[PDB]
Amino acid sequence: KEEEFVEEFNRLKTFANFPSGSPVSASTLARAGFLYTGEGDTVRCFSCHAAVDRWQYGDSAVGRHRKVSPNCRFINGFYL
Amino acid sequence: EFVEEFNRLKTFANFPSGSPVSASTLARAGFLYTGEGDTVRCFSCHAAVDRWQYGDSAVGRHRKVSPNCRFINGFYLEN
Amino acid sequence: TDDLPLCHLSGVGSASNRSYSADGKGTESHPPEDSWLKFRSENNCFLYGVFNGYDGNRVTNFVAQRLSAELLLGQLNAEHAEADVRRVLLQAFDVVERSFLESIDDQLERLKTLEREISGGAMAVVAVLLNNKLYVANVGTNRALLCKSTVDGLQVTQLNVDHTTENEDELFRLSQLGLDAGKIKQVGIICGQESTRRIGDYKVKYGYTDIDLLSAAKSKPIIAEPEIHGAQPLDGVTGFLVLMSEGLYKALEAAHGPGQANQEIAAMIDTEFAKQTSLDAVAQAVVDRVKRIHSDTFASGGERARFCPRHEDMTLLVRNFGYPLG
Amino acid sequence: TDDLPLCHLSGVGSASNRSYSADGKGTESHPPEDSWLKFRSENNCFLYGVFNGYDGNRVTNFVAQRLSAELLLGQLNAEHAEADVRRVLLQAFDVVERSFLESIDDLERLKTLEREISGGAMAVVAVLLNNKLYVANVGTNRALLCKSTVDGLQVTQLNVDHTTENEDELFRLSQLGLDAGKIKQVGIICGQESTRRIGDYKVKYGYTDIDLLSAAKSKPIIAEPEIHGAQPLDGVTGFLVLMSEGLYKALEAAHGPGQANQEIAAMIDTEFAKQTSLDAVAQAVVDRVKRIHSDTFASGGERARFCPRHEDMTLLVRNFGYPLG
Ligand SMILES: [Zn+2]
Ligand SMILES: [Zn+2]
Repeated sequence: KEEEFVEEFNRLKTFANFPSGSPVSASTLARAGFLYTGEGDTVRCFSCHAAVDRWQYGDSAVGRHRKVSPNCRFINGFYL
Repeated sequence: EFVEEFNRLKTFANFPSGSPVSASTLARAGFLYTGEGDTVRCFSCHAAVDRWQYGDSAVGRHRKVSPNCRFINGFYLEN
Repeated sequence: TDDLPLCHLSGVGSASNRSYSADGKGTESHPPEDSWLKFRSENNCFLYGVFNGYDGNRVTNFVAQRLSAELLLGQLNAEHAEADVRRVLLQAFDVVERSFLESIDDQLERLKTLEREISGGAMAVVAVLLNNKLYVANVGTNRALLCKSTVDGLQVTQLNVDHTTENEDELFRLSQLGLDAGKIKQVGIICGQESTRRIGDYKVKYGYTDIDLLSAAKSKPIIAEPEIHGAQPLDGVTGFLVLMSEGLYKALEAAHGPGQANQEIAAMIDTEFAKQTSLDAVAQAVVDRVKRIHSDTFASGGERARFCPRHEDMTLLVRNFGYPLG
Repeated sequence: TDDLPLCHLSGVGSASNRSYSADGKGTESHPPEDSWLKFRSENNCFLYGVFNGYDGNRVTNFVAQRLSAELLLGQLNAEHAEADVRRVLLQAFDVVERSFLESIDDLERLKTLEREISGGAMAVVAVLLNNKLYVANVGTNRALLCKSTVDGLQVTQLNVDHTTENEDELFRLSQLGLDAGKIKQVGIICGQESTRRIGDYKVKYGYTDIDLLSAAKSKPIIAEPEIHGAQPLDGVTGFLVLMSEGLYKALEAAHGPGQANQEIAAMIDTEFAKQTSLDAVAQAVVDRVKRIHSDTFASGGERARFCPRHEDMTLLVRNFGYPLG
C-alpha cells in the first residue's frame, strides 16, 4: 500500500513518464520525498501524502514542500 | 481565533485583485490569507495553497493538497 | 421611477422558451420569466444583469428594479475601495431578499395562487463597472464570461461558478450544515431546482425543515447570499463581456454536447460581431443561431435528438470593450 | 579517437584568467583550466559542454573527451524516450568518474601528489535530440535558454547552482548527517564552494578526515549530475547559453549580485546583430565583460574592492533561428 516509497530509489522510478518541459529536476523531487502520481505535474510526499503541482522555473523542491506541508516529518528530519 | 469563519474572511481585505477563486469561498474552505501573493493556509492543518487558476475548487484544491485537514473531513461542527 | 439613463455600449438578445411537438416544426410557448438590466448611473457607473426566473415572473420583474434602487442611487457611485464595492453589493442583495419576503404577504381558487408565489423565485448574475474594474455578483446557474482578444486567439474565461450540486464547494457548504453529500449529489435536484442558491422561494427558505432531503440542517440549505468576484483589471483589455441565462448555454450543450460550450458561444459572438451594425443585432443573431441549432437537432434527429424535446427562455447580454463592430 | 563532426550552429568565446597590478597597466596569468564541447554525431545528435576546472587542467581535458565516447558513439543516437535519455547520461557521467579515479593511479614527488589528488572540475552538458533539449549539471556553471517574446526577450536558467546556498543541496547534506547552519555559515568546503564535482580524489575518499565532513554515512561531495527534463524547442526561436562560473562571476562582482543572467543575455542580443559569426558574437561578449571588469578596478570607487582579478571565462552559444545578420 505504502511501504515501497520510503526508499528513495523507488520514488525516482515513478518519474519515468514525467511531463517533459517541467522546471524542477526529477532526482531533486525524489530527494525531497516526492512521488509522481500520474496526472499533470502533481507529486506527493511519501510521508504526509500532501500533493504539490503547478511547478514554475526557479522552484525549490524542499522549499515548496516546506511551504505546502510545514510538517511532512521527512522535511523535519524524523527520517535518518 | 481563526476557527471562526468570519475572522478568516476578514483577512482577505487586501487580497490581490485579479484572482479567480472567490474570497468567501476560500474562507468557507477554512483558508486564511497570509499576505504574500495569493497564498492561503488551512487554519487546521496549517497547509498552504497558492497559484490559483480559473475554475479551481477551494475545497477541491484543499483536499488534494492536504488530504487530511480535519476541517475538510468534518471533524469540525461546533454546533 | 425605474427610468435612469440606459447603457449604449451594451446589446441584448432574447427568445422565449418553446416546446416541440412530435409532429415536428410544431412549437408552443409558456409565460416568459427572464429579465435583464443595462443601466448607467448619471455618475458614470455601469450595472448589467440577467435574471432567469422560475415558477412565475412575479420575482424577476422585481429584483430587477429593486436591485437598481440599492445600487445606482448613490450607494455605489463613488471612489470606493475593492472590498467596499463588495460590501455594498452584499448589503444590496440582502435588501432585495428581506424586502421581497415581506412583499409576499397578501373562490377556492386561492390555494391555486398560494402554492405559486410561495414557490416563485429567480436566480441572477450581476456585473458592475467602476474605473475599468469589473465586479461580478452571482446567485445561481447563470454564466458570465470575459473575452479578451489574444494575439494568439480569443481568450475565454468564466468569471463565476455554477451553484449546482456538482459544485465541490457548494456541496461541502451543505455538508457543514449537516446534510449528506453523496445523497444530495446523487439526486442532483432539490425542489425541482438544481441550483443551490436562489432569490425568493419562501417555501424552501422557511420550511426546508419539512423536506425529507433537507430535514437535518442548522441553517438554510438554500441561501441567497451572492458570490462576489474581486475586481477585474480592464485597462489595457480589448474584448467583451458576456452575461447569459442558463436556458441558453443549456440548449447549446444539449445539442452539441457537454463542455466546450463557453468557447463555442464566444466563438459565435465573434463572427456575428463582424457581420452586424448594432450589438443588439450581434446578440440576437447568436440567440437565433442557437435557437436554430436546437430545432434542427431535434428535427434532423439521430443520437442527440433525445435531448431536445424543447428549451427554456434564452437571454444573452453583450457589453463591448473596444472590439471591432464594423 | 576524438575527432568527429563539429557543430556549425554554435560559437564559443573564451579569455584566460588574469590578475591585475596596482600599477594600472598590470595583467598577469596562470595555467588555464577550462574546456568546451561542440560536437555533432553522424546520426544528427548534438552535444555541447563547458567544463571549468580547478587545480590543474589534467581533468578538464579528460572528462571532455571521455564524456563524448560514452555519448556520441551510439548510446544516445536513437529514438529514445525522455527517461531513457536521462538514464544514458546518468550512466555516462558515472563511467567518466569511476574511470578517472582509476586513472589517478600512476622530494618533488609529494609536490605532484597533493596536486592530482586535489585536481577536479565541474561541468554543464547540453544535449539535443528532435528539438528536445536536455541539460545535465554538476557544479556552478550556468545554462540559460533565451526565447524571443513579442514583448521582450525571455531569459530562464535551466539548471541550479550546486552551492551551499541551495536549500536542496543543504538538505541533502543534512540527511547525510552534517549540520546545515554550520555548513551554510562557512560557505566553503575545501577551497571550493561547489557541493558536487568530478574527480577530487581527496574529498571523495577521505572526506572522513575533514573536520567539517567528519560525520557522514556517505560522500558529502558527490558527482551525480542533475538532469533536466526534455525541453520543447519546436516553435521556439532564440538561443542557448552555456557559460562558466568565471564569467557570470566577474560581471556579478562589478555591477552587483543578481540581474546577471539578463544582462549577459541582453549583451548577447546586441552583439548578435553586429557580427558575422557566432564565435564573434561570443567572443565579443567575453571581451565586453572582460573590459567592464578591468575598467571597474581601474576607475575604482565602491565596487572596486571586488575585482582584484578574474578566473577563466568561457561562453558557448547555440543559435536557434535568431537573426545573425
Ligand atoms: Zn510532505
Ligand atoms: Zn486543510
